[PDB]
Amino acid sequence: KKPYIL
Amino acid sequence: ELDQLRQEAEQLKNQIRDARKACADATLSQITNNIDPVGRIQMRTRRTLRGHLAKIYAMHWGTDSRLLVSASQDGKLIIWDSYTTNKVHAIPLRSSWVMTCAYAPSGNYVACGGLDNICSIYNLKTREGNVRVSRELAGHTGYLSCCRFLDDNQIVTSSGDTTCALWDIETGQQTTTFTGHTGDVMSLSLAPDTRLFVSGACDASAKLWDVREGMCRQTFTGHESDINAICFFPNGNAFATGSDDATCRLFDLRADQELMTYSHDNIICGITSVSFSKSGRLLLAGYDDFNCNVWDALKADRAGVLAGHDNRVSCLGVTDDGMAVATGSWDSFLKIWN
Amino acid sequence: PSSELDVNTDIYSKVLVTAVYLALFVVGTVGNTVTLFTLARKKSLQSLQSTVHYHLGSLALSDLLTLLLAMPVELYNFIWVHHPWAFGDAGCRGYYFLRDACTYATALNVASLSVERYLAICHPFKAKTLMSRSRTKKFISAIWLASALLAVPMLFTMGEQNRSADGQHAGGLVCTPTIHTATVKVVIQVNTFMSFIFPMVVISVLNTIIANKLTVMVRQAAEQRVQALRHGVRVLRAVVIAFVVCWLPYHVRRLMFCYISDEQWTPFLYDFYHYFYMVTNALFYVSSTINPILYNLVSANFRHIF
Amino acid sequence: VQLVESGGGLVQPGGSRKLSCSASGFAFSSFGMHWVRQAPEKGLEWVAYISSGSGTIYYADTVKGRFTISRDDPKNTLFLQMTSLRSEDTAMYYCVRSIYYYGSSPFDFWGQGTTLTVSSDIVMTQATSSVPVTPGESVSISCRSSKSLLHSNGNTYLYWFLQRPGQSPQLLIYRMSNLASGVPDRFSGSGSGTAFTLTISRLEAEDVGVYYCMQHLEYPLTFGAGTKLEL
Amino acid sequence: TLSAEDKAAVERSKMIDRNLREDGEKAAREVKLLLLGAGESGKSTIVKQMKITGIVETHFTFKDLHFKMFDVGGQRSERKKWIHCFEGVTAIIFCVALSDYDLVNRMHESMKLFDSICNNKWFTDTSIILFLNKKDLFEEKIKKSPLTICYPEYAGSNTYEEAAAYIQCQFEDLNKRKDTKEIYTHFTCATDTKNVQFVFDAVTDVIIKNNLKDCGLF
Amino acid sequence: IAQARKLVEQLKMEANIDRIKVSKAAADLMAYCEAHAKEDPLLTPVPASENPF
Repeated sequence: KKPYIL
Repeated sequence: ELDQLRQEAEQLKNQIRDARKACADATLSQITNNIDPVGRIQMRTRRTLRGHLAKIYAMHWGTDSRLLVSASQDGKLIIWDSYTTNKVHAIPLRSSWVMTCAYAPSGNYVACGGLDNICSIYNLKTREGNVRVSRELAGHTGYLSCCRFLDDNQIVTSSGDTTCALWDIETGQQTTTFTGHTGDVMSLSLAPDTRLFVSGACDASAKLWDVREGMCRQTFTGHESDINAICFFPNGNAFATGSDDATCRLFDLRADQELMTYSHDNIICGITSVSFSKSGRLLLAGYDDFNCNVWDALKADRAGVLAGHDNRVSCLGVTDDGMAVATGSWDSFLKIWN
Repeated sequence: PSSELDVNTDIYSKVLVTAVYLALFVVGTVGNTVTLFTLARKKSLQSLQSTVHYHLGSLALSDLLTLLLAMPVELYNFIWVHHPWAFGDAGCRGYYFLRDACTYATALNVASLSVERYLAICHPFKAKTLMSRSRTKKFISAIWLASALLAVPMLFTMGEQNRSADGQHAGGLVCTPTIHTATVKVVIQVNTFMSFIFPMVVISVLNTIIANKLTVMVRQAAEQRVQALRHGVRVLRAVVIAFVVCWLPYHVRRLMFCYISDEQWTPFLYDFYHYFYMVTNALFYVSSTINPILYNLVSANFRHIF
Repeated sequence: VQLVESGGGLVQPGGSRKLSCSASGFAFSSFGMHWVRQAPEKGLEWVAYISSGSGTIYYADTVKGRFTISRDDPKNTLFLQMTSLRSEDTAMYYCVRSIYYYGSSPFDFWGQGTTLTVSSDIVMTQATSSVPVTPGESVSISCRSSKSLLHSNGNTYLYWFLQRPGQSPQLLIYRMSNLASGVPDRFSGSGSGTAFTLTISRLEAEDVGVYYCMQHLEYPLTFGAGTKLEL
Repeated sequence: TLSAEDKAAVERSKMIDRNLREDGEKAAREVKLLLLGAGESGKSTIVKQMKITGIVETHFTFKDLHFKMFDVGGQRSERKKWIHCFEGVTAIIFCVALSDYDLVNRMHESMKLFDSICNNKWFTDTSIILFLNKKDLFEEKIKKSPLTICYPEYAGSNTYEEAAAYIQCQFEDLNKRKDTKEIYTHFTCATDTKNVQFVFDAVTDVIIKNNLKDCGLF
Repeated sequence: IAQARKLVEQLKMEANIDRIKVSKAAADLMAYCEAHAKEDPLLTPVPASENPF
């Protein structure tokens, strides 16, 4: 469930 | 014998004050209070001549009321065009220390002098395309408080060895030396008809000299300490005087005594320059409270405040047209008010 | 629907970081506008002080830009609303461009200011002869141009993309790096390098040399005030320590996003990443707010005009 | 002061040539220069310009692209690089020095010139091309502009020049009213926008030549045709 | 919209602005020094050691940097009316002869001069490089003549080093401010480069402390 | 000595000056200001079209 916010 | 002469001088002095006390029937406040006041004077900085890089000490207009010369401690004096804020010239001086400057009424010449004891003269209307020093005027052994042009060939100065002088520029020799002050002189103000002038000094004694003859005529006292600024009233029959006492005092030439006092409780600082308006109704005094105040010259009310600068207002001057009022200061900014 | 992109954070944590962010907003904006106002009203500086006045003004400008640009968008679109991204593709590209150009501006302002102090203190004559206002305006223009150029790779990488469970949904639009990960790694490590590692080296080495020179002057000033020299030795180390403590965890976070592959990501690391994102951006805005205090106000000449 | 040109001679058409004006006796770097040409039996015509510090260059449309003007301030030298010479480029080329501030007299000093032989403007109207003159009588010379020369800042930009037979032209009246330095006050100029009048009173010997009017409100600088005095 | 001549006037104004800003940078990267002191007090000695009629400038360079020294003591008028020309002078170089303690109250006159300049409203920030000249003749004159005649309320040894220390402590006590500036005292030699070296060492310390104050550290 | 004689001669020459009444000089200054009050641009502010600034 990798996060998407960078 | 000489102490008898001291007593004789004191007798003459008491005679003089007795006579000018006999001539005082009513002061200015009894006559000029029926006149309605001038109202509030509000003026904005219509231009700003940001060119100098040090404290400026002097400024003189042109008789066309568009060019003004302005000298400063950075070695330059710069002939602005007051309408377009353009530098029409910038003259590299030989010594940076510059107390005064002047613009000839022809428009052909300028002058400047400071701690170098020399009121150098520059030829603006050359054929070679550049300004150049016309005459170095020496022999004056003190700092120059003021220089003024009478014609293109006659210039009076105001020194640090308590004397004034009159030069002929073509010869280079001083014609008529004006001796008689005790402390060194600080300002100078030619009359409109240039037959006479008024100079001020550290004696708190403004003297009414005479250009042609060469001796003092009248001596005016009434300030506590040193006076730094004298400007004639436009009629030529009076003059105001700015001092280190926060007091402007306009004296009369016919009546030979002090006429009015300009002071306020909230100001205690010194005065560096005065000049009148064109009609004479309002005189502009340049303080080192960082702002110029506007005094109604007949009813002695402070009519307006000119709060542009951020250091000591070291010079101010009013156009001969009477349109603009330029004020220079130690923050290197000529503001032009209207 | 598109409910996989929902980030379950503590609502009390969101309220608390809203409080910290609004406090940093008012403090940083007031401090930096008063610093720019102070160096704008005070212009009685003709000598070699004026160049350092320009660099301090540039640092206050970049910090006000970081804060006013990034802060209010980051609140609504990263703290509260995680999805959908409201602002579209060019919105994402321009937001990350402005954010990173302002970040490079801050790091290069701080580094350039330290080079200027090293010249002004350790080679005082050689910096006297090199001093001219023209070279300083050229120099500040150079560092803002380099800060604009180094944020250009964040334009094309940071596109809008729909990552919902459906192929299309109105709420599944996010704001994410969209190019392949093996070049996202290069972009983020050159970001971390030219925004942390090179300004860290020049900050630490130059402030160590200056504090060394000043402690030498304290020893030969008591061996031959001394309160203000020790005060300046304190402020140099405060600069280095504040820069480390405030801009290390942010680049640790971006390298954590950079390196850890999805075989290693957990839901625990998902939640940990979002709370750590909150914390690291708190320290980032703390840098933007405590630059003007310890660059200006602790000097005892700035205090009265402040 | 002394402006001396060099670079004459016959040149085949289509070729190139460089002109050199050596200046002497004044501060060269403050003055904006000019080249004005004169076809061998026709009037004067403006070529090019540099400002001071080489900051601003204009050209006339007939020579724009083919000529390149340049100056060498440490050696006081004015250059004109000419290439692709045509039939109309056969003329007498003068070098004019001009200075611009509040109240200066531009076009004050004109060089001797050199002869080179190759095998929406504002149009100025001379009223008359030749007039008989009695010595000791007042002479009135008129000029007319296609556009009003009264700018909004009060100044109308009409100049007046006088060319002796076999000499450089010299400035008489700049900015429609102001006598040049070293010019006797017989001469007098007046008028209004677009209608102008040079007035001589009591014409004398060695004051007989060709008179020109020049506008200076916009570039290019178009002169007049040239009214001539004769006895 | 400007005319064809107003544009060239504005180009003249901008090229004059360019020459002004260049000459202002050329002047601002330069160190200015004021000389003060009564006559026959080694001012000529110090100026002669540097290079080897109202205001007198001696212009010399050192470490690829120019130094301007304003020997202002030539012209005599009121100092209250032109000393404000000299704020922004980097360092005042005040000069006292030691041997003028008994001549006629020259030391008390120099102390009054030092007080009036050191506590001045313009020189609030400007530090002072104080010199004490002709120390060997001072040794002779105190081995022959006593020391109560210069300063009345003192009783101590008639030795050189102690009396010179008492003169130094009496001079450096006149500054009502010490948090703002700092007096650099030296006893000159017969003729040696330690004189000019102490001047540039003092100037270096002044420039470093001004730079520290302007960079926000100090 | 002779400087004191010079001061006595100067004060003597300044003594015999025909002075006028102060109400006369005050009304003269008042009348000058009222004769030239209309053409004074700072007293009553000029319209902005007439102002060169």
